[PDB]
Amino acid sequence: SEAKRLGVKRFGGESVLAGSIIVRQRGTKFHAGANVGCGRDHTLFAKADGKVKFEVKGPKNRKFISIEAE
Amino acid sequence: AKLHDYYKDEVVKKLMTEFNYNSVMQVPRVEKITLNMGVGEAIADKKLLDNAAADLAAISGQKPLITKARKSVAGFKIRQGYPIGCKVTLRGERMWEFFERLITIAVPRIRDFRGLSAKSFDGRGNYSMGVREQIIFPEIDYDKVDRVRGLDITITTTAKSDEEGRALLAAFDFPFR
Amino acid sequence: MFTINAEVRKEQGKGASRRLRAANKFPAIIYGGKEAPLAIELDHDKVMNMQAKAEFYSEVLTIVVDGKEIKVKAQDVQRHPYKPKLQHIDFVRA
Amino acid sequence: DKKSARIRRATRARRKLQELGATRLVVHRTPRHIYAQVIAPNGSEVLVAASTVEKAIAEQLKYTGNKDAAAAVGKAVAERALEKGIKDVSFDRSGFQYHGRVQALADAAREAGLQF
RNA sequence: ACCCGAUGCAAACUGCGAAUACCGGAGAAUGUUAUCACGGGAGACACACGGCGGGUGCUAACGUCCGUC
RNA sequence: CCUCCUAAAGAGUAACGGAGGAGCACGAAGGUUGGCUAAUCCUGGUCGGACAUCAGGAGGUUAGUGCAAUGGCAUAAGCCA
RNA sequence: UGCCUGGCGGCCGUAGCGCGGUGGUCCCACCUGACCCCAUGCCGAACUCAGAAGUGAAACGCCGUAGCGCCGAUGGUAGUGUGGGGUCUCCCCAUGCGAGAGUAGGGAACUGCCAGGCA
Repeated sequence: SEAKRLGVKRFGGESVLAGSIIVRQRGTKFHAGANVGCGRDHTLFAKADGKVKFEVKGPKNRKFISIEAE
Repeated sequence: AKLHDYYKDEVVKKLMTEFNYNSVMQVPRVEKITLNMGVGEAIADKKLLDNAAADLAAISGQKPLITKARKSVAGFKIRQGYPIGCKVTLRGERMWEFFERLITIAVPRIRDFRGLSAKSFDGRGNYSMGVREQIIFPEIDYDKVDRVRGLDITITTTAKSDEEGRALLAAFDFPFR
Repeated sequence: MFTINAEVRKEQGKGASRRLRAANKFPAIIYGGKEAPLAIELDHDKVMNMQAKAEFYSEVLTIVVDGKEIKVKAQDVQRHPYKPKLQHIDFVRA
Repeated sequence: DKKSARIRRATRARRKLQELGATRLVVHRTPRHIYAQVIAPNGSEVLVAASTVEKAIAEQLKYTGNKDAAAAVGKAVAERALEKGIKDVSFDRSGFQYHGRVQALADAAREAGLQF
């Protein structure tokens, strides 16, 4: 079977445009933060233009990916 | 709430004397009466369970709730989602009247009455029964009964301990063990 | 009670520990309290000689370095899997 | 329980509306008193607030918690908000059913002049 | 059986977890732009050996093949 | 065609390498609004044998999540209306 | 401004579990009846309508309790990038990066806004 595409495409500190795919995942390893969508395949994309940011939020220590506008 | 005044008059007072409590509500109360009729052998047909539910509704003032199998197992040949048990969910004013009627007339008419089983406690003040021959109630006639069911009343009580549960049972008659 | 004499450490890293082990010594540490812990060297010969008794982990040992005597206690010792050579010792000021 | 149940019920809507970063209006109920306040997107700041506890609203209320009291709280918050210039903030029920004093507050706020 | 203290191990176990490598942002120095795109012309299209991290085998094997130099 | 490693913490990466499944189905098993949240053990009892529905405590997702498996799901993506 | 109570955020166990004490000034909670706004796949169960009649019992605010969870060093080791060496199956050397595991120590939170009561 051909290997699927996983991992993070855009990492922290990277400037991205609207609609840019950040991370491809099967489940939800990371959760959308600010200005980040979530497709049917649990794919995170940036709804605006700005820098990527990774953080931890929530009582269960869940990883969150957000976009900060410049 | 017919028995509510009588309870507040006698039970609260005498429990206060016995337990030197501070506040009025510290005395154990009645949370609910779990009129649950677990036939267990309902696999034969649904009509037996329907008749049990009808009898429960006639005894109470509301339609009973039907409980299905919690999970599917092979040893007990029980599947998942199969309606098996029936219960009555009473929480209001009819509870006092029903309990008064029971403690008045349903207690003496027990075959081979050798005392209620006082050693059945969950561990914090819940008292359960496992008796049979539910024909004690005269509200049901012999012309509408096909077998003998079982009464497994398990009183949900605010008692904080087995000692408090025993004290409340003694307060509500409970002749002996 | 035992007088333990050593040299003040000046190099931090695994190189110093390897050099001491080659030279028949080994590193140790003295901590306990809010004061800055001090890294120290131990001479295998004398330290093993004094530790041959069962009082090493029982009585309060004395480090006399640069003419200064300080009381310490032994908590745990790192022992080599098979080689009979001491590796590292932790000391608590008590 | 009750408080944990209410918090877990409300958190979904609260966070979902927080994703939009929109100023909200929240109402808290209690058989004795009713509270209402406007919350900015940050969550650490408020714009307007009104409660049944204060005499300014309890003077003309026979009982602190009632339908008339809820209506008075709603109209008072709607006023304070329109003088402040909230400009059509959203509303949150804080995990409370929309068939009682919450509905009364919402109706009063909508009818006072707000377009939310 | 249940079952407390764990020992002996796990490529198809990880409540912990590196070093490297890849990714993006800022900066001096340095390199004959050493970087990218288009167009013309290709050649090759059975590689060998050695170092390192590996798979499997009979804890022999140039066994039986991979990623990097 | 899909899942585990293989596969050396980005992606990709071979071997008569070894492990399993599928050719679907659903007009609900989808959308919306609201409500709810398990496996197991113990305590109690007549069929109950040690493990039938039932009352409670611990447990806090080891359940469930249609497909074999992997990763996710409390906001539940699970259940009812 | 000092104490007490409720709501809304940051922080996501130094914020946790168990034990004791304390709380009705205000507020919060227990709960009365419900044909009235409400609805039960049955239930005033949830939610909603009429309190001070009593209380802080259960829940919850605060203080202690280091039994316990958790955070957590310094130091040593493992491990590894570049070069070299050997008995090159594996290990050692100069240099750089070097932590979980165990201890020292910390640990019964803190912070921003609004609202009510006692001062």
